[PDB]
Amino acid sequence: GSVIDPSELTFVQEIGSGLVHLGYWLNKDKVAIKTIREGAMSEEDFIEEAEVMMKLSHPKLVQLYGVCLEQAPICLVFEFMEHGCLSDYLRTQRGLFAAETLLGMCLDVCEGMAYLEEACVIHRDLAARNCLVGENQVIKVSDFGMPVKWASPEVFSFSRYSSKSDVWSFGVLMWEVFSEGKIPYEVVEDISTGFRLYKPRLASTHVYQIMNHCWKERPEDRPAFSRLLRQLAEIAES
Ligand SMILES: CCC(O)(CC)c1ccc2cc(-c3[nH]nc4cc(C(F)F)sc34)[nH]c2c1
Repeated sequence: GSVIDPSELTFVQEIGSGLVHLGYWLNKDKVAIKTIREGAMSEEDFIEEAEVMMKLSHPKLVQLYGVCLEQAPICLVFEFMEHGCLSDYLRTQRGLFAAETLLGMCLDVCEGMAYLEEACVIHRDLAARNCLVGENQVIKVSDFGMPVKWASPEVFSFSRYSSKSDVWSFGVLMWEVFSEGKIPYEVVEDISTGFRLYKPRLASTHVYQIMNHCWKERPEDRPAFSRLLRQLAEIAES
C-alpha cells in the first residue's frame, strides 16, 4: 500500500530523466520523486515494483516512503540519496578515488545483492546507473523490484535470468567502479569468442580475478553473491 496524496508532495527540481525530481513530502522529508514515463511500462507494473521493494529491508537497498496513485503521471516516493546515481558520481569524482574506496563501493552493492539472492529476487538490470550514492559514499542498489554490456550469455541469447546472471552484471558493475564510470564496450558474439573488458588501472590482479569469476561462460561456474561478498572482504583485509 503506502498511498501518498499528491497535495503532500512538493516538486522542487528535475534531477534525472521516467523523470526524477528532488522534492519534499509533508514539507519535511527530502525525497526523490520518480514520475512514470507515459510511453514505456504500464502503471500496474510500476506500482508492483514499489510493492516488492517496500518488503525488502537491507541497509544497501534503496527505501521508499510510498506511492502516489491518484492522478497520471503516477509516481514513486523514494528516500533522497545525496550523491545521485553511481555511474555519474564515479565520472564527476574521477581521479579523487583511492582503490580501497572503490572496493568498498563493490562490497556495498554485493551486500544488497546477497540479500536479494537469498530472498530469490533477480534484479535483471544491475549496473552503476541503477545504484545510488548517499552520505559517507554509502552505495545502495536501486530498481530491484522489476542491453548486452551487462547481460550474461544465457540472457542475451535465451533470456535465462537467475542470481548467477546478476553475478555477471555485478562483474561489469565492478569494471564500471574501478574504471571510474567508463562506458563498457553486436556486443554479443564479441563476448562469445572470449572478449571480456580490459583490466582497469586501479583494479589489482586479485580484483580483476573476481571480475573474471563473475564472467565465467557457464552460470554454475560463477560464484554466488554470498561467496563473492567474503571473497571481496578478503582482498580489503589483505
Ligand atoms: C549528484 C547529486 C544530485 O545532482 C543532487 C540534486 C542528484 C542527482 C540525481 C539524484 C537522484 C537521486 C535519488 N535519490 N533517490 C533516488 C531514487 C531513484 C530511483 F529509484 F528513481 S533516483 C534517486 N538523488 C540525486 C541527487
